[PDB]
Amino acid sequence: QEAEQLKNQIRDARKACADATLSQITNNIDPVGRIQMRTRRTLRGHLAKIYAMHWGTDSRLLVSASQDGKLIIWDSYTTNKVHAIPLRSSWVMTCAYAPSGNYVACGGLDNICSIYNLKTVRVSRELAGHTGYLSCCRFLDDNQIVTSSGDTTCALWDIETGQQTTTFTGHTGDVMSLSLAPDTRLFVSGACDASAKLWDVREGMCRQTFTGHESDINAICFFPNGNAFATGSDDATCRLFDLRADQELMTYSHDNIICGITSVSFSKSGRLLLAGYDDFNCNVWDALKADRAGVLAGHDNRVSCLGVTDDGMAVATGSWDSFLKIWN
Amino acid sequence: RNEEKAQREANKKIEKQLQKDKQVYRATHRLLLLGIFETKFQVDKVNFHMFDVGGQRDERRKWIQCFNDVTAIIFVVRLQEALNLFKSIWNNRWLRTISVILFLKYFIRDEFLRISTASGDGRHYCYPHFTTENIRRVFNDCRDIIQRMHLRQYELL
Amino acid sequence: VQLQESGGQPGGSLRLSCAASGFTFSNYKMNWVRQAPGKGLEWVSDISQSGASISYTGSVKGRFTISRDNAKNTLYLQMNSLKPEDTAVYYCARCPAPFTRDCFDVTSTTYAYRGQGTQVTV
Amino acid sequence: SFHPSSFLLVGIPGLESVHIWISIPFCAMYLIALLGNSTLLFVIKTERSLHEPMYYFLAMLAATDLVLSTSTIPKMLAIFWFNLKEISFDACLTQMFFIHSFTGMESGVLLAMAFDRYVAICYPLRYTTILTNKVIGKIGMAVVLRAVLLVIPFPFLLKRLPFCGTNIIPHTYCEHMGVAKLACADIKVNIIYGLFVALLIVGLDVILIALSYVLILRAVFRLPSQDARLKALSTCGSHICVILAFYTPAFFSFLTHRFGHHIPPYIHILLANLYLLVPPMLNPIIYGVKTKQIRERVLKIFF
Amino acid sequence: AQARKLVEQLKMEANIDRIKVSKAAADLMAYCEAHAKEDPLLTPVPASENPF
Ligand SMILES: CCCCCCCC(=O)O
Repeated sequence: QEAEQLKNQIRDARKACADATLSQITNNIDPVGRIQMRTRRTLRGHLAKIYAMHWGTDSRLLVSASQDGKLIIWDSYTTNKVHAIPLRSSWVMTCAYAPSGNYVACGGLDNICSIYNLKTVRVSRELAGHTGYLSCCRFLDDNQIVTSSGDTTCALWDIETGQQTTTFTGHTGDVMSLSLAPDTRLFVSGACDASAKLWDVREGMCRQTFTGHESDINAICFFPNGNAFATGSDDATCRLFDLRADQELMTYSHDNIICGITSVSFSKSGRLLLAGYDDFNCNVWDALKADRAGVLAGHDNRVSCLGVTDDGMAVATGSWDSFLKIWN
Repeated sequence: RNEEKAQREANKKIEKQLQKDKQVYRATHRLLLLGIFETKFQVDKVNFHMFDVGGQRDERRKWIQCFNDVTAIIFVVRLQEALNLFKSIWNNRWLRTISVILFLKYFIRDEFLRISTASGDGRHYCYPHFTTENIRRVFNDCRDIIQRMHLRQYELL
Repeated sequence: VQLQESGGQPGGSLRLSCAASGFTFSNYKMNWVRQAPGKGLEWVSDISQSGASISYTGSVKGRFTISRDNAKNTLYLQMNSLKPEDTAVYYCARCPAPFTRDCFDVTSTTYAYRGQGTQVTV
Repeated sequence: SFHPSSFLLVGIPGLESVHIWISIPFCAMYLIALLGNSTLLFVIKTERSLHEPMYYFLAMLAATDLVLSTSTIPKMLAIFWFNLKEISFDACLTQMFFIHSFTGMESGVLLAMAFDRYVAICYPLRYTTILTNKVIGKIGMAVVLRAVLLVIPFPFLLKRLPFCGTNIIPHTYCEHMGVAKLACADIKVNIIYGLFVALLIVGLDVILIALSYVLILRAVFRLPSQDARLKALSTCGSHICVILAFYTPAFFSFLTHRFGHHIPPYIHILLANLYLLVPPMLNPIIYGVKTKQIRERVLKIFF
Repeated sequence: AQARKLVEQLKMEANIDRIKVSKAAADLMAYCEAHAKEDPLLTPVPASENPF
């Protein structure tokens, strides 16, 4: 009764605040063109399918994680390897790079987050306390980290004490990914209940909830200015949302796309949006006007992870055939 | 000049170590007990690995795709729920070509084999058992599965 | 995603309807599940995207009929000669992913794509 | 010991008026063999999903066929087209040495493929720990070393016989006994040594190949399923047909050059040129095109 | 307990003082326009200066 009335009121307010679309205002901008990109590097050292990857702050080093139980640190300029770290548990599905560059993190089906130190490689900490498998983890600092788990919760930890500083709760499905804002004051989350949520790190409470998809949400990322975000789902669509307007603006889909979306990322200026799919290749979308402008197709299995440099000079894609490809 | 020499020397040792783990990875067979803990054992100079998942929720549609390269699935048997889960696993996209070792009389076996032989196009089978005998049974079914895979590879089946 | 269920002496007849909003009804596989008092959730009946393939549990095979209407995005369950052993709360579940032949977690507790249920006592 | 400057190859004896009509199919089959093996080697190398021991053995077989076919057909074509018959003394010895050595190498490669298939089918759970990279390297080294060490005495044996008189050899290419039969001395040592080498290599390989095929088909027929009873026959029949088409004319020539003189010569020369041309053309079709994972990867590149 | 929490959350989210969408789209458009001169994936950099 009360919940239905509140939902109806929120819907009416949402309809009232909307007067124009993103397509009508961007009907005069010049189109991007045909984006043609080719493979510049090929990194091949893993034995099983790759699950996650993260770039580095200097845009030259990156870390990769695979289901065979290994963490590999690369040098994309010379293709030479740097560090190879074996893991205690073979089922790892996330990895992260510290902004300073002297820490890495990983986690998976063991419901534990492990942090390793590179400037000694020996393990530094083993945070436990979740009830389900970890899906994502992002560093904020040398002593702060945010994680999301399969028990429908997110967490903010303190590495020095090894304890859980804050717990974010309210989702009704497995939380799949998280994305941290440039201001580091808030972040966003998506789960399997077909909804996304905005969390404030300082206070620790949910501020806004967005509901536009029809199935589970797989990937999420922030826009460069921090005033919007995009998310991909299992219904073969992508959607862009807004914070000051609090509603969806644009959707990206095609009539011949059936598979779901696994990864999502943005370009330097926000003009391009990269989406990895389950049909072995990934697409490029124009953010201002929803229109496909390029295809990266070199992998024999499904693309699982996607990243773009901090300088915007190259993109890196991992896959289930155990290869990492750099495109530019 | 010296930095590049050091970098190449560092990469060479990594490659030499990595080439050692591939032989260990291809010589072991993985299993999955579906009634995370890991148990490794050896039978007739053959390495075997088994994992059990019981620390997760009863929503398997997301963490079950991590086990798409396993050799076989050990299903321990309410009958209708087991049949429905068997049908759900049998028709998945990533776990499509996966054999199931049942551990349960002839009526139930026939009902399971009815859904087992409905589809598959001769890519996976079902091995029902009525229960140090279990390990031997699993060993025999694994040998049969790998032999059939090799037969398909060499164009003899 | 919203699913609303409505409707509901031994040997009688009854009919339940369920209306769906928020998603494309045509390309999803739908099903009826039941929860009896003293037991857990159970699977009752299934129906495909176009109604070509229909599946029933052995307990109610023959007595009950499940149908679907894509023009009005609603589905129906018709039960005849109901027995007192059929008193339970009926839910309408929806398969999580489109264009798929697998439906994993419809009988799980804390499922997200399931309605509120209607009580039937016979 | 008086070796002549060079020799003369006449080609097909008694069919010199139709030397151009006979050459019409030879060009086409050599052209097909020159393309299939190169395509197969390129596909095997460039892909990374085709890196298994079976494909390594197939690659060695393709290279062996490519080398075998290229040392005989161009000279035959020159004889048939431009009547270029003159050949030096040392080019004869090198040609004969290469032909025999690579015949032995092809036999060894076939034996290794049979062993690989036997271990794969009859020992499935131990296949990965038995055949590793070191074993493959050792097998290849053994094949090459055995062939080279067994065939190498032949030029020394042929360099000590005095050659007094004619130099015409009625063949298309230089053989061991075809050249040796023009010598002015007794050639008992050549007889015995060549017969011993051929028996030690070819028969020993053929027996093992037959045993492996019998064991494999016996194991296939014991399966409860009966859909493998027909495909196994349909593939093993083609394999055995190609194997026989390679092996039988070799024995025919090796035995006719020293025990049969009543057989007319033109058919002997025609049959001596079949085992050197047909398997190089028919091998990739039955091994590469017919197989599941190479045809679909070839059609994936061109389309 | 669950219903009360849901009602409280819905009440909290019903007052955020949102703004128009046409004003919130021009901001992103201007952001893209102002930074479009330094995006390498839009304007290809000279090959000499390209690290890869
Ligand atoms: C495996 C074949 C080795 C060469 C055979 C020699 C025949 C001959 O001496 O006439």
